[PDB]
Amino acid sequence: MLSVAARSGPFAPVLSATSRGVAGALRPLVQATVPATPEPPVLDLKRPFLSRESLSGQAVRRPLVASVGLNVPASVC
Amino acid sequence: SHTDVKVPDFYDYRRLEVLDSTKSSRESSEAR
Amino acid sequence: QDLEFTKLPNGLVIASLENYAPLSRIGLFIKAGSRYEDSNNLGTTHLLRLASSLTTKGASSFKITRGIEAVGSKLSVTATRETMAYTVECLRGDVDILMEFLLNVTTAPEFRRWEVADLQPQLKIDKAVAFQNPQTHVIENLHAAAYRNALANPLYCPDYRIGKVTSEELHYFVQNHFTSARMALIGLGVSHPVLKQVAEQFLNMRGGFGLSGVKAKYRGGEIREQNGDSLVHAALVAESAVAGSAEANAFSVLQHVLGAGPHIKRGSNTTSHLYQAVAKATQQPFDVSAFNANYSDSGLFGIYTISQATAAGDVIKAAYNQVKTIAQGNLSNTDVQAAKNKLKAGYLMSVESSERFLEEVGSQALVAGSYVPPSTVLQQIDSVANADVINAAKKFVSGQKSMVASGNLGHTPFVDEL
Amino acid sequence: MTRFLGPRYRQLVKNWIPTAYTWGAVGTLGLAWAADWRLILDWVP
Amino acid sequence: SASGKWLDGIRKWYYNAAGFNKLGLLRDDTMYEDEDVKEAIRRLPDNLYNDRMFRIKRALDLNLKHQILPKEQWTKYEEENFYLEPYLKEVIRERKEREEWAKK
Amino acid sequence: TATFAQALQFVPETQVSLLDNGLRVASEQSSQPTCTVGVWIDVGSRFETEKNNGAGYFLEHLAFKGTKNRPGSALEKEVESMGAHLNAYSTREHTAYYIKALSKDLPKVVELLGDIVQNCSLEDSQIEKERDVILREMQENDASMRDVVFDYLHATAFQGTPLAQTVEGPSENVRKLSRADLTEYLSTHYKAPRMVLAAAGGVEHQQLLDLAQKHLGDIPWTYAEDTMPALTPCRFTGSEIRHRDDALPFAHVAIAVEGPGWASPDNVALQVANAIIGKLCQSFQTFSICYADTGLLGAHFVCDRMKIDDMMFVLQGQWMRLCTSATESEVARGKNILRNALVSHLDGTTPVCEDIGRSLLTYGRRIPLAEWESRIAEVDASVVREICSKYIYDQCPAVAGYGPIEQLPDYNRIRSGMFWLRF
Ligand SMILES: CCCCCCCCCCCCCCCCCC(=O)OC[C@H](COP(=O)([O-])OCC(O)COP(=O)([O-])OC[C@@H](COC(=O)CCCCCCCCCCCCCCCCC)OC(=O)CCCCCCCCCCCCCCCCC)OC(=O)CCCCCCCCCCCCCCCCC
Ligand SMILES: CCCCCCCCCCCCCCCCCC(=O)OC[C@H](COP(=O)([O-])OCC[N+](C)(C)C)OC(=O)CCCCCCCCCCCCCCCCC
Repeated sequence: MLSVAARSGPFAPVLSATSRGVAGALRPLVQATVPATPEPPVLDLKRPFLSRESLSGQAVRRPLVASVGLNVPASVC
Repeated sequence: SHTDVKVPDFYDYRRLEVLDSTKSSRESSEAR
Repeated sequence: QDLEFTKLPNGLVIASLENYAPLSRIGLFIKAGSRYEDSNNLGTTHLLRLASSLTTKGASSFKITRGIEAVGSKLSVTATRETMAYTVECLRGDVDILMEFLLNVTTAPEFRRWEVADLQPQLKIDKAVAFQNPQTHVIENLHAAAYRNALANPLYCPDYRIGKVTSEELHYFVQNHFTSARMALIGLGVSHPVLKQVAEQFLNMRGGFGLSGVKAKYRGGEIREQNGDSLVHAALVAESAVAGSAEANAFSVLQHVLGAGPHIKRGSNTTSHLYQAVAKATQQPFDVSAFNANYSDSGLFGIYTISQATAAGDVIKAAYNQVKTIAQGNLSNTDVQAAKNKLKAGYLMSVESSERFLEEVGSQALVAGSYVPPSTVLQQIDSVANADVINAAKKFVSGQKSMVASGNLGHTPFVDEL
Repeated sequence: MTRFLGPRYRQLVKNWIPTAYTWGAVGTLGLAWAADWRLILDWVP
Repeated sequence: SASGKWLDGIRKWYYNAAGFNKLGLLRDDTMYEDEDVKEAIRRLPDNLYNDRMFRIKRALDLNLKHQILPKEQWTKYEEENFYLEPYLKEVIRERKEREEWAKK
Repeated sequence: TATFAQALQFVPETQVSLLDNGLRVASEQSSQPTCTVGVWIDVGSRFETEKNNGAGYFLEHLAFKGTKNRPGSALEKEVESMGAHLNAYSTREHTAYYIKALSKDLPKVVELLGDIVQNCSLEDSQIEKERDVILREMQENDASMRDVVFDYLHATAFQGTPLAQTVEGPSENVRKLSRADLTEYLSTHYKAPRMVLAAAGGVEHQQLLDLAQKHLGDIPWTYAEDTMPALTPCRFTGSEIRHRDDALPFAHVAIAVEGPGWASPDNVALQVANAIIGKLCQSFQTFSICYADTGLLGAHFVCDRMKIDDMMFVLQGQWMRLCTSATESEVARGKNILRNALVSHLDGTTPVCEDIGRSLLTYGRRIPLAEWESRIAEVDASVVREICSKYIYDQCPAVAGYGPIEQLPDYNRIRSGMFWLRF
């Protein structure tokens, strides 16, 4: 009892991972069709902060407030 | 679930050439 | 007719067994896996197991694919956190060329930029089909909660890393971990002389040991994932014992006393203590069972539950209390004997088929100097006492817990209040 | 070309020969019937 | 033997007569993009791809303006780079292999 | 060293015997500490009428729930105290109960196995509990889409014939079936000459035969009054069933023609063809489903809703290709794939036991791997061309679709795809 399968019983198929390579002669069980997750909104890239003068004041000192307006951009404290 | 499935009967429309059953299936197909 | 272990000057282990079967099976086993990654190159091994048909210095991708198809054979790859295995199946007389393919896949891969970059988007898909069964992602979280560094690393690639695993990382990992002293070659349906002819091609490969890694450090973690699902999944464990230990046998017998899984189709599991305990705490559908893992330098034991969202707190508690009564020494000869019966029989059934038999032998070959026949295993099982089982239960009850839960957690308890 | 010399192409051509000569028969008889070509039609009983 | 120097002489003559060097272009820039050539271009690393694109745009602009580069900036025959040849040879090998499989 | 075919000669024989009541006992001995033993029964849904459609599934639910000699959970506790496993299943045409155990336990195993098939305690309380369970199990959409489309296919193909009906049956029936129906079903169908006792593993044949006479020899054999129900003969109809639901993510589709059945030789060649055929869509398969006198031969796939038409085109084109233009090189590959499948399946005692039982019901005899190899070796491209033409070319198919299936081609368009104008 030194393989995962001989030891773990019904938890072996979650304690082990496999990929059967180029297609074989028999047909496997649990074929698993794939409805993948939708893409999030696309955004502009982030700027770095590679100086103390640019990081100065970024650390948080107080909890946040959430805001929105009918003719103003939505904002966060 | 699905298991209650059943096609409704088509008796009125089917050909007599298969109702007069004294001939193997595929040979009938050929005649039709 | 019997197995024959042997070790070459390189340190490579080889073993074989000429069962007169029409289908020959050959496995190459390696000490590698996700535990040897670190935070800077996570996901490498996942792509590595998927890349097992890209081009090599010895044969084109087209050649590998079509040539394996043309004889009807298969080349699988299987991993764990600690080991990887490449396995080949073929009819009698097909060996030689397939062995060339095995050699080139493991000792001389090319990781051409464009083929790797075309292979990336399949990580997402593979992980998705894996994560359809809910058990997998819960167990993944359990390892993250349970350990600080090594056994914590995930089997499937992190999402932020998909599309950004590079060829250089693959080359580095293979060069530093696919080494001859980390390897064994096992053959069923094959005469030792023939397997020697095969192993002969491996004589000039990378020698010695590699990078040894770090020891796993325990965490008393807790991870909660909130979804809308009406069913909640939970796992609660502690640290138990190392692989191949007498204490691990004690823990196994304990698992089978509590209940390891069903035996009758549509049954009530009247023999199972956990199931019967829980059945009196809830009246809607549940599932419960006991959990064991063991590693090279650690192990986990605990309970696993599935219940309705509003019932979770009652279920998880009802299960836990059961274990406690064994720790206090409410345990019976009859239960213990029945558990050992379940365990011996389940073990012998697990190795009827050549596929699993090959796996088991290959696992032993990487860690021991000689093959242990099943009779010896059965005796070792026979040698566990009641006091060992009770001590194991006390270890679980006393030690620091780790917990994971997933679902609608409005009534799940927190690890601190169990 | 030089590509299409080999076993598969020989087998594949043999597969289609009969259909080829049947379409040939169709075309020949049709041409003759359409142009009242006496050279062929005088032999039809 | 001398024959090498002689053949290289005529080859240099033909190269200066062709005149794509007057536009600042390399030989591998001037290929027609058939299927294999497009696949070889797909395989290039980023730096080579970007250099190629700019060189080609620059030649097109000059041709628009019926002009050429200063002589000082012409591509010289003895220090040119056949950057695309290797990739193309691999593409062609792959296609040949597949063909050869298809006749069995 | 041997050849594949020569290794096929070392596989041991299957011994077969008869009791006086006509029950046949079959075994294959493989010198192991573990064994599988079961009873296979020549009964299934295609012998039920609309009045009791669903009886066998009901009986399967309360098979292991108690016998007179072992009331209630005593049977379950005795199975679990040996460390053994117990399983059952039910099909359009067969039924089976088997046990996995240690070879040491054969006398008890057979005993239990005989106690189960002769002495189930059909108690009213347990019947009502199973009724509630099955109704609950039918209420919610607890079926996979694959099962749905295959049930729809059988319904359209074999309409007006017993094979159209499902194993579970309608819900209207489970809320209305009685103990009288269950006991009549058993008395009429569970007769010795329809049963097989099969064993694989570390089992000796003569010991099994002694135990069979001791524990199974009192099963009756006299079919009475020809009480067996009269039923409709087989017919296959070219037809379609379409269930549209544009909210499901993906479209499922199945298309068959009629296959020849268990007995015919042609099956081998067909399998080769299948292996040759099996991108556009996520998932695809080919299949052959055999019965006594008929069968289904076809394919199943899942697609995005905008790619159903192309996929149908590709599939039917491959069919026409095989019928008209096959070649030797691909056929060889298919034969090798088929060899590998046959030898891969028979690994471990359970599949082997199962093969013994199914074989003795369908064929009357165990067919050894050597005979299968000899049958495979005879196929060639000419045989494939001939037989594919004999079953596929210019035939009317049965079609089933479930999902967003607006783009599934019209039936005339599908029928016209079964032949080529250039041939
Ligand atoms: C005018 C009044 C107008 C108003 C009227 C109002 C009312 C109208 C109402 C009705 C409206 C109807 C609308 C149209 C519906 C169309 C439906 C449709 O397309 O369905 C698609 C239908 C559905 O299948 P699918 O799902 O698409 O699957 C596709 C698969 O590939 C399926 O594969 P497959 O193998 O099953 O089928 C493929 C194959 C199936 O067909 C065949 O294999 C053969 C079919 C029978 C034989 C026809 C042979 C014709 C050969 C050319 C003429 C020479 C004849 C001999 C005499 C030689 C003289 C030298 O067909 C083809 O590949 C297409 C071409 C076939 C002919 C080959 C020749 C091509 C060149 C044509 C021009 C030649 C000019 C020079 C001639 C020589 C010099 C004079 O599939 C088709 O592909 C159908 C093909 C239809 C072909 C029609 C050909 C007509 C033209 C003939 C020649 C005319 C010129 C003659 C000149 C004089 C010399 C004789
Ligand atoms: C250049 C001038 C001279 C040209 C002479 C032409 C010679 C050849 C003539 C051939 C005529 C017959 C061809 C039939 C082909 C059928 C193919 C097909 O798909 O059939 C099944 C199809 C579909 O049938 P189906 O769908 O019911 O089932 C078919 C399925 N199988 C094949 C398995 C049975 O039938 C048709 O709808 C075909 C209609 C064909 C209409 C042709 C009209 C005649 C036009 C030519 C004659 C006039 C020439 C005038 C010349 C004058 C010169 C001065």
